[PDB]
Amino acid sequence: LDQLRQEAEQLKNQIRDARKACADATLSQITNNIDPVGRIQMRTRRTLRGHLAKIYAMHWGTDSRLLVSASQDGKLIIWDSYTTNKVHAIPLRSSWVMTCAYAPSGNYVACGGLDNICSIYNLKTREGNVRVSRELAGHTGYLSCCRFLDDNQIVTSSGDTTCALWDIETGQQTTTFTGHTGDVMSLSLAPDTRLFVSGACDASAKLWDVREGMCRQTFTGHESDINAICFFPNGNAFATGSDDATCRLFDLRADQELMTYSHDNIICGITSVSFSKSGRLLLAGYDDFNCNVWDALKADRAGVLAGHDNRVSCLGVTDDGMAVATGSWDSFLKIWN
Amino acid sequence: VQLVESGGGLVQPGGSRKLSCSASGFAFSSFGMHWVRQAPEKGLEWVAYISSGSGTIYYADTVKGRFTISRDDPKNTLFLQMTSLRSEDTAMYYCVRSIYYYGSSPFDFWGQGTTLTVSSDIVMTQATSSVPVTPGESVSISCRSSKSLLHSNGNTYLYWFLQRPGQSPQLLIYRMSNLASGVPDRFSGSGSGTAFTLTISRLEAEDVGVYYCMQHLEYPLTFGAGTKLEL
Amino acid sequence: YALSYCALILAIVFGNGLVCMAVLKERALQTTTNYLVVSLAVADLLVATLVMPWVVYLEVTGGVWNFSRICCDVFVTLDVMMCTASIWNLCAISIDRYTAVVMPVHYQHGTGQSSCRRVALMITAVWVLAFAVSCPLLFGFNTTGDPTVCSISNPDFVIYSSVVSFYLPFGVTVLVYARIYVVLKQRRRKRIREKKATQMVAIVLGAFIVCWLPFFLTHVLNTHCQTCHVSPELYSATTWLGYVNSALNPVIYTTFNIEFRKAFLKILSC
Amino acid sequence: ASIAQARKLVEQLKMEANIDRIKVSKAAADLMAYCEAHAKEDPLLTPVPASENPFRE
Amino acid sequence: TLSAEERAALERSKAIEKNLKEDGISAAKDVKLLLLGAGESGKNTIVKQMKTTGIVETHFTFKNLHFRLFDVGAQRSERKKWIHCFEDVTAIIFCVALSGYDQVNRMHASLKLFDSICNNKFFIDTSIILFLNKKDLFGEKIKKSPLTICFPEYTGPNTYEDAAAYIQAQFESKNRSPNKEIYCHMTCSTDTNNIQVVFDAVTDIIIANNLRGCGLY
Ligand SMILES: C[C@H]1CO[C@@H](c2ccc(N)nc2)CN1C[C@H]1C[C@@H]1CCNC(=O)c1cc2ccccc2[nH]1
Repeated sequence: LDQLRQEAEQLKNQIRDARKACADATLSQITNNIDPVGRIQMRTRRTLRGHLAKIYAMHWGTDSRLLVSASQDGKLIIWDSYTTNKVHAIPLRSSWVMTCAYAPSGNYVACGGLDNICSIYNLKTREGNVRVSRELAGHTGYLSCCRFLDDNQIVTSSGDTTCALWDIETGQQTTTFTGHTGDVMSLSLAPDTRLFVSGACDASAKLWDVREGMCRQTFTGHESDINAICFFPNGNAFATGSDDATCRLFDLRADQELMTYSHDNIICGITSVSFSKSGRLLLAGYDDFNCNVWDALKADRAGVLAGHDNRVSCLGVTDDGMAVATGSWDSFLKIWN
Repeated sequence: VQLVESGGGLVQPGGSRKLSCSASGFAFSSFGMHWVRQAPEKGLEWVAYISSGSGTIYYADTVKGRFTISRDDPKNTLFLQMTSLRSEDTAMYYCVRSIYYYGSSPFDFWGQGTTLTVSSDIVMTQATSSVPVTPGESVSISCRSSKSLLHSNGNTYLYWFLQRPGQSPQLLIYRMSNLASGVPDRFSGSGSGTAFTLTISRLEAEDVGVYYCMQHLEYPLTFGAGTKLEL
Repeated sequence: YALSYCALILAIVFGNGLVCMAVLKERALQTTTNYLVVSLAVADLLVATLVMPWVVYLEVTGGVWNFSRICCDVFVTLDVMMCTASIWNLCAISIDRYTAVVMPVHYQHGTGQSSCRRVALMITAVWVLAFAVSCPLLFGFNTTGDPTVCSISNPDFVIYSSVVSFYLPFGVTVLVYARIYVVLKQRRRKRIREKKATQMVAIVLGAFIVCWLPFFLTHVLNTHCQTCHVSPELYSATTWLGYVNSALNPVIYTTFNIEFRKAFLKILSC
Repeated sequence: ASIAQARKLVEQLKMEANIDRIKVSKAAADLMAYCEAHAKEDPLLTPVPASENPFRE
Repeated sequence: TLSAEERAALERSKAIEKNLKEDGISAAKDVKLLLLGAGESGKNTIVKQMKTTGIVETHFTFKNLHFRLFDVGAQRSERKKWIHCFEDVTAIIFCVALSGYDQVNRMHASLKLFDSICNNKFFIDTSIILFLNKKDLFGEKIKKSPLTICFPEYTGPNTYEDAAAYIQAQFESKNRSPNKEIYCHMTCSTDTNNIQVVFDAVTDIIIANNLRGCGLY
């Protein structure tokens, strides 16, 4: 309705005025007095070889040693990052995986893609071989991201413009999250795991309540589709990555854009973004074959992680924040520290 | 998941034998397999080991050359060709599974074993023997090593096994701390370098048995004397 | 014109040494097809470093060998080895391109087990045939007059060396590239950039014949004829043609490849 | 869903608008306070000594 | 150096590496084709000739070549977000319904799709095996209704051969790259010979890729 559209615009204007009223200063302005972090030189400590196709997703285990990586050759390889040893090599039924998740307990590993099925794999089996514990079907679009709340329930975001909370035991969607106009491309679980945020192709990120089972806030500002999203370690803010070559920090409480991380020399799109343990550093993977380390409070490009021959598709930071691993389309998964 | 060993009976000292173990219910091809023998009125003793794919084979110094271990991946069968026999070779030969990756628990499942009768190294010791304990109170079992098991990586390769009377040994604790799957939370192992302690919070009826502390720092693998718990 | 040969020694080492480092730095150019070009660049660098300084010394001294006879024997052997290796590697590349066109499914995209086992076999075959041809000269088979001169003047050896070192591999190369042109024409006719393919095969064969044939033709008519006007300055001119071939070999084989072009522009950007 | 989706999105925006929001100054101060407080045990900020670096030669 | 368990774990890693390499060598020889039509373009007919949701894998062997045909017909979302999955596809098999020139415009939508796919930044060095299906129906459709209805300024006689040749010429347009080659072929109902022209197209594309890698193209 035209009246309801004018009401929606009036609410947006009221909202922007409410932010501007509470925006007495900016993040750049307030953090002008703090000492800027000195230039960071991170060396490639280890290179993980074995993949024979473009790596699309990787996720660190909670022990900060084991990590799983998904590639287009239809293989999930679980690496011992410390020794570069292969703990597992799981053949995939559909060799079109675009996301992979490692359970917080370290018992299960989930993957999916164009098959529209979030295949879950049990590692701790008595037979001693990794087998498909459950195949979660119901999404009508390509699966983009999946994240484990615990060993029982998993939240997944698909290309049908819908995020879905599943129960792995029963094997259907416990709760369905709808509202996105474009395809949802990313997920991020808050430290408390009470709320999660998802960025979609409609150039907007929406905050969702897991228990309630519907959206809470919607954050706009991006000029193009969002590819990645990640919460701030404290769990009150989150950063996003899009194709317009800009990272954008948003605050759950303020309900607005706080800072922009855009350099004029960068025009290529952003694939994946991640924070440090303290949250002072923001690491974003770009299509120019190198990841850039941004100061979360200065927006100054602190360092550049270069060495990959193709697009850096994914990167992950360990729970103890000891190292950073970046996976690229050159079938290599390098670890930086 | 089960292992069924075959071959045994009465054997002449000059004769030869071939013990075959049939593995079923699990992916035998990816599991390295050990042979552990137990002489009557004597603790466990490591005999031989063959890895997944038959790539690496190790033997104990007492059975080097005499015995020949082999595996058949297609039919999931493990063989132990005993060429020369002696009077001290009599024992209950157990076939044990062993999977080796980061976070794995080797020696988790043991076979039933077959009674065969015939007509330098890390000196793992306990110095405990029989320990009479009543059910209900806590239990402390001490094992000691002549060499420090705390390797530079940062884990101590110690393994506690529970052998209930008239039953195969069962893995309790692996790497001194981690409890095996199915083992209640009562059992808890501790130690530092050389001296190690296995502690049970409460003792029940099924806890009665013999406890063996095996090191896994380097082959040959050496078992303890065997601490017996009873009423 | 000893200074002219010194200019080449800089020309070759610049060209192939830039080609050699380019392949190792970029993983995109680590193809089994390109390993033949790397092998050719290695052979070309060995010519520039291990052989050419002897020719410069012999041009500045005024045609005299003041060193020991074994030094002349090892120089002659090394020169014949390095050159034979160059010609038969050009022949090995032509055979590789023939396999790529005629047998494309077993060739893959310059990778696989069948492509690697063929390239490695061919690279071995050229480097052992070069040794086989050059072996006798080191075993006191090069008959000469006074020890003051150092040259290959054994007609029984020279005729068979020239036959099995240049004329055979040249005849194989020309036949192979002639078969590549006709099969590409036949395939394009069966359908119903060939202009590039024709230009590349024409310039490679044209560069090879122009910069090697004159020497071996003068060497064979000198070694076997009743009377021939084989002037020494002509022998030096043919030697120079034989070595400017090696100098031109990397340029013609790499700089005309789009991947190598991008690579060289990236390397020289600094 | 035309009118049905129009009632869905206005109810969504009405509920979105009915929330209590904190000052950007207070928010940025909390973000700064967390950054500096937990900065000590952040191996990415400062190169950690090799002695306590698991990823090494 | 390494303990008994660390050595056994390394041996397991080496065994996995060997298995991965063997599986890689086995899968490297397979030819990968992306079937990409527009609704009733004759995707179901051609895939039936060669041989719930998600893409449909159709693998068939023909003359010592194992072709893998990917039929994306479930993902109704924006293409660009999953087009980058098929970087190393050998060829793109595009189907077009010739009979659907006037009835709906459907042909315009097919031209717009082909324009988008052919000029995609991911599909630059990838040849297109274009199939102009349902030419038998077009045979009588052209004799009833003129082609000018769909495409204006045709300025030609309304017969079978020339009309199909003009559509082919327009489809051969919107190709701004010199490395691409469109192997246009007109098929009707059932021929039992489309697998042969696909094989003939693929082996030509492989030869072209080999010569490009060598440096003759
Ligand atoms: C250029 C390579 C090309 O490759 C070599 C080759 C390879 C294979 C093969 N079968 N036969 C020959 C043949 N070299 C020819 C080159 C070594 C000789 C020149 C030696 N400088 C002299 O001291 C000298 C002065 C002088 C004056 C007059 C006449 C002769 C003279 N010579």
